[PDB]
Amino acid sequence: PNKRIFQAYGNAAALFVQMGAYRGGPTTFAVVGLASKPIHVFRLPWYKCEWISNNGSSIRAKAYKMLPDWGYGRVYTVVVVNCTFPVNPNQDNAGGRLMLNAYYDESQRKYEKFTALEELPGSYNESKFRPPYQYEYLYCGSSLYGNLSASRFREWMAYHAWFFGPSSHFVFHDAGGVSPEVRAALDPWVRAGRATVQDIRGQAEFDGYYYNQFLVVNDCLHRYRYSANWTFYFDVDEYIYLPEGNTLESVLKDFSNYTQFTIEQNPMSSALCFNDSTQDYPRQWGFEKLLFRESRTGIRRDRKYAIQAKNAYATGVHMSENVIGKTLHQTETKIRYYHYHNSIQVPGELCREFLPLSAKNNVTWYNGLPYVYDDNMKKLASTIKDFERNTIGNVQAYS
Amino acid sequence: PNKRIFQAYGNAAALFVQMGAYRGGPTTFAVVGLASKPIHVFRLPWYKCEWISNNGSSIRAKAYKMLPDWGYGRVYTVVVVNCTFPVNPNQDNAGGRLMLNAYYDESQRKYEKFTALEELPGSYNESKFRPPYQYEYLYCGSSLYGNLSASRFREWMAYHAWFFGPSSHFVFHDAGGVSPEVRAALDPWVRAGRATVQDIRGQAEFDGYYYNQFLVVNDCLHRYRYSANWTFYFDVDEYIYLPEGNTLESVLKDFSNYTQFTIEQNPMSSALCFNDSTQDYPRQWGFEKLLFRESRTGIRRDRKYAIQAKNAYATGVHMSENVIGKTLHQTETKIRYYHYHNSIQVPGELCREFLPLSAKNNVTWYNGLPYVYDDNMKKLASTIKDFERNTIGNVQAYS
Ligand SMILES: *[C@@H]1O[C@H](CO)[C@@H](O[C@@H]2O[C@H](CO)[C@@H](O[C@@H]3O[C@H](CO[C@H]4O[C@H](CO)[C@@H](O)[C@H](O)[C@@H]4O)[C@@H](O)[C@H](O[C@H]4O[C@H](CO)[C@@H](O)[C@H](O)[C@@H]4O[C@H]4O[C@H](CO)[C@@H](O)[C@H](O)[C@@H]4O[C@H]4O[C@H](CO)[C@@H](O)[C@H](O)[C@@H]4O)[C@@H]3O)[C@H](O)[C@H]2NC(C)=O)[C@H](O)[C@H]1NC(C)=O
Ligand SMILES: *[C@@H]1O[C@H](CO)[C@@H](O[C@@H]2O[C@H](CO)[C@@H](O[C@@H]3O[C@H](CO[C@H]4O[C@H](CO)[C@@H](O)[C@H](O)[C@@H]4O)[C@@H](O)[C@H](O[C@H]4O[C@H](CO)[C@@H](O)[C@H](O)[C@@H]4O[C@H]4O[C@H](CO)[C@@H](O)[C@H](O)[C@@H]4O[C@H]4O[C@H](CO)[C@@H](O)[C@H](O)[C@@H]4O)[C@@H]3O)[C@H](O)[C@H]2NC(C)=O)[C@H](O)[C@H]1NC(C)=O
Ligand SMILES: *[C@@H]1O[C@H](CO)[C@@H](O[C@@H]2O[C@H](CO)[C@@H](O)[C@H](O)[C@H]2NC(C)=O)[C@H](O)[C@H]1NC(C)=O
Ligand SMILES: *[C@@H]1O[C@H](CO)[C@@H](O)[C@H](O)[C@H]1NC(C)=O
Ligand SMILES: *[C@@H]1O[C@H](CO)[C@@H](O)[C@H](O)[C@H]1NC(C)=O
Ligand SMILES: *[C@@H]1O[C@H](CO)[C@@H](O)[C@H](O)[C@H]1NC(C)=O
Ligand SMILES: *[C@@H]1O[C@H](CO)[C@@H](O)[C@H](O)[C@H]1NC(C)=O
Ligand SMILES: *[C@@H]1O[C@H](CO)[C@@H](O)[C@H](O)[C@H]1NC(C)=O
Ligand SMILES: *[C@@H]1O[C@H](CO)[C@@H](O)[C@H](O)[C@H]1NC(C)=O
Ligand SMILES: [Mn+2]
Ligand SMILES: [Mn+2]
Repeated sequence: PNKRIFQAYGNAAALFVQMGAYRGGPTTFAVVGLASKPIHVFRLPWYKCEWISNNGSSIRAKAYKMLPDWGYGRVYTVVVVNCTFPVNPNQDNAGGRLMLNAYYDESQRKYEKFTALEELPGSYNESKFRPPYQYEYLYCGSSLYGNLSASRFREWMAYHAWFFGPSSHFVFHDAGGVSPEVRAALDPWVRAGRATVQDIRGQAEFDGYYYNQFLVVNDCLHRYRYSANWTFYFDVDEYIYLPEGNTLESVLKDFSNYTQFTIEQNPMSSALCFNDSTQDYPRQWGFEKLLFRESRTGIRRDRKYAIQAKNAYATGVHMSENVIGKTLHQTETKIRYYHYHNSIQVPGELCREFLPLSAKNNVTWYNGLPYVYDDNMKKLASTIKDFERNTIGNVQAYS
Repeated sequence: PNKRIFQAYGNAAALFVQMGAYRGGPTTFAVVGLASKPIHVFRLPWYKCEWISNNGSSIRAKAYKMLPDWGYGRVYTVVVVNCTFPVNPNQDNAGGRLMLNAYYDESQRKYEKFTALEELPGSYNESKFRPPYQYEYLYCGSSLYGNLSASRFREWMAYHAWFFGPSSHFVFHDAGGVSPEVRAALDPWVRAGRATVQDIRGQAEFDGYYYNQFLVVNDCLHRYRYSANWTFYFDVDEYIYLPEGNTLESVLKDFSNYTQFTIEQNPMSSALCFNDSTQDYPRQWGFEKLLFRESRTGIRRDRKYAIQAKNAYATGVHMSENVIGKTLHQTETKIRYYHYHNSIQVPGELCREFLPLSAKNNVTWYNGLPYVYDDNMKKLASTIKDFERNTIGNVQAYS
């Protein structure tokens, strides 16, 4: 009769979207994902962790979350959910399953209870929670999307496989940017077991509902938490450099006590080149031809960083506020990165202007900004192209 | 394998929660309900409307929403969706249904389509949108919650059936506040066809997630759009008064060219009576005993209002911001309402602090505020108590 029903439709925001769950220790696990944040009502607790072994019983875990993203301006906010136990709930190894009880608020009493990961009988090995690990170094790619130049990927990979050396791996996160031509440029390296391309294209369901680059670096953290002593975070338009008088290990022992440290930026124009009738720029590598560096006395610029994934719990895109140990922001003239800005989505020849010969010595001004000469990367170009041969061969060898 | 699964559970916000849907004219409809307000994402449209005729032919309307509440500070926001067609979509009276689409954002990828109302064959009556209407006056009560005094419903109901005359109807909204004691006080007026009690007790599922009173007033505005010439919004601790020399018709004809007019408040103390042994307080009505109006001047206080719902599109709790035609605020000279504030929950006797007869003529102080003797309402007590007896019989005594 006058009985007013209320009819709810749709799911404007789910409570928790689980992308990955990873064991991050004998006692502590991880669930990286997305959280809708509440409005005007609590959420104590946000989550709860269990472990249901095949023995039937169950133990409770201490559950605390972090918001290593902004935390406003998106429907969801990236959440890292920490489940630490007093005892390893499965070195019994009779099987087990990680639960997660996710609560809307403190007043209503229905919830969501699901499985985050499962461990089958006889699938555990502590020996890889301790040295040795797979690699010394592991590169964490961004969420790849857009129209991306395969030539940059070939050049970036050849360079950084040489930089990080033989015991390094590169992880990439295809969210649509890994075109067939990009693939063909990763193809040599994944054949060699040096690169991994995860398909995160199912992400299109939440595109715009959370911070895409935060979620990727939180998962790459725990999916490969013990895979390498160091885990680097930067983009394929960034190239790690070292002013001369530095080995990668000679800069690593000096930083051996710091679990995370920043890298300062060499912002390079992606258009400035030299006017030269004899330089055949269409067959020069990107960093070999863009020789002009935004060279300004101390203006705060973007960072990247590395981190001992063993000793962290969440991170951001420029550094971590979720670690144990101290950070080293003082790594300026000791390790750098070259950042060719807006070069990867550029279709065609990067050399889109031509400076006079004089620019090599004098400070030239472009787009209201000044630039200088910097052939530090140019100098390394023939070492790389030669290392490319001895590692994967020609790229007219795919490989 | 490394193909990642974005797996989502729970629902922390429906995209739309329908409370009601009504025809507001030969060509126009309104859906009243709750909406989940977006974040960062473009949402345009929020909605669109179609009419699907019984024989399969469709016709979409132009749809626009209105947000009568504040539009921030809650998981949900009150929304009135207006659908207007280029023709009566059920002209031939063959029947059909009003369909509504709710969008999550602009990618317009996923969407929610659902039936808002249905009109059975032959059911469309064009004379219900032409005078005469069912009542002259219609009252829209607020959302009733808490422990309410049945004795006040008796008194308020008696007064206002008298005040509005026979050609008026009263709509109450039961959100848990209508107790069995309150039901019996309303019962003779329900049996007399003068009062309706709607059961809105479902809104407690979403309680704390939107603005409760903003939902009731819009729904009542549209469910009764053409039931009456004037719709009055006020609470049952509030009594419309004509500073006399003014019949209600005479007042309303002076305002007939205005789509809505507001009404200023006489604040009355709910804890304050004569110290008098000749008076028999437990058997006198509230407005008969509480004779002291707060007398501070130039104090802006909440207002109430009346409205010609036929010329209004959405409303609020103190007036509408969505009408055609003008609005009148200088009504102090001929219509007011007495507000017995914090009088409706009070269990037991309202007379709780007593004053000498020197308060009839001086200015009384209590709790920092001043008060003056006002007997306009008490003068009408014996007239109401009669009127009650003549209209609903011998209600029994003692409040
Ligand atoms: C969820 O949250 C919980 C809690 O919030 C997380 O659990 C915590 O995780 C922490 C990091 O994983 C962990 O802290 C580490 O514990 C290690 C093991 O501890 C055992 O040994 C130490 C003695 O070393 C005992 O005191 C302890 O009781 C245990 O028996 C430690 O080894 C770690 O110490 C190192 O890091 C700290 C912090 O920077 C340094 O101050 C310290 O000096 C150690 O530094 C060495 O290692 C770092 C890099 O790891 C180097 O930078 C440094 O130069 C040192 O390197 C030398 O030493 C190593 C040997 O470690 C040697 O091999 C190398 O060659 C060098 O010579 C660290 O303290 C918490 O205990 C743990 N708490 C709980 C309750 O679980 C959980 O992880 C979260 N989950 C997720 C998924 O994130
Ligand atoms: C969804 O939204 C849409 C819009 O976004 C809503 O649609 C709009 O709804 C409006 C409200 O009804 C409507 O406006 C009214 O239209 C009435 C019908 O107009 C038709 O006849 C006239 C001929 O004069 C044509 O010009 C017109 O185009 C149509 O053919 C009008 O009659 C209404 O006018 C009255 O109100 C306005 C505004 O106050 C006055 O300016 C005007 O003078 C009229 O005033 C008389 O009536 C009011 C009370 O209604 C009195 O206050 C006033 O004193 C006058 O009273 C004398 O006259 C009346 C006869 O009208 C008589 O009974 C009385 O005794 C007095 O002698 C008004 O303008 C929009 O046209 C309409 N637009 C569209 C595009 O749809 C829709 O409702 C929404 N739906 C929902 C569900 O919310
Ligand atoms: C609502 O107001 C309308 C408009 O004034 C009333 O209808 C008018 O009534 C008078 C007197 O009975 C007639 O002379 C007019 O011709 C009517 N107008 C129209 C357009 O028909 C109506 O009486 C009021 N509604 C109710 C229920 O009383
Ligand atoms: C890539 O190019 C296509 C067509 O040229 C365009 O539609 C698309 O928006 C581009 N993507 C980006 C990220 O610019
Ligand atoms: C570059 O040099 C060529 C010939 O050497 C000349 O025609 C041209 O004007 C110079 N400048 C630019 C911007 O091409
Ligand atoms: C190494 O780091 C620890 C913090 O984990 C700090 O207490 C200690 O002083 C550091 N040692 C040196 C030599 O900097
Ligand atoms: C009604 O009374 C009960 C106890 O008598 C109390 O718990 C509740 O809060 C009261 N309601 C209101 C609205 O105060
Ligand atoms: C009211 O009057 C009575 C007797 O007239 C007196 O005893 C009492 O103190 C007065 N005040 C109150 C609050 O009852
Ligand atoms: C009546 O209302 C209309 C607005 O709808 C206004 O234009 C007109 O001036 C008003 N008439 C009087 C006499 O106030
Ligand atoms: Mn960049
Ligand atoms: Mn009140």
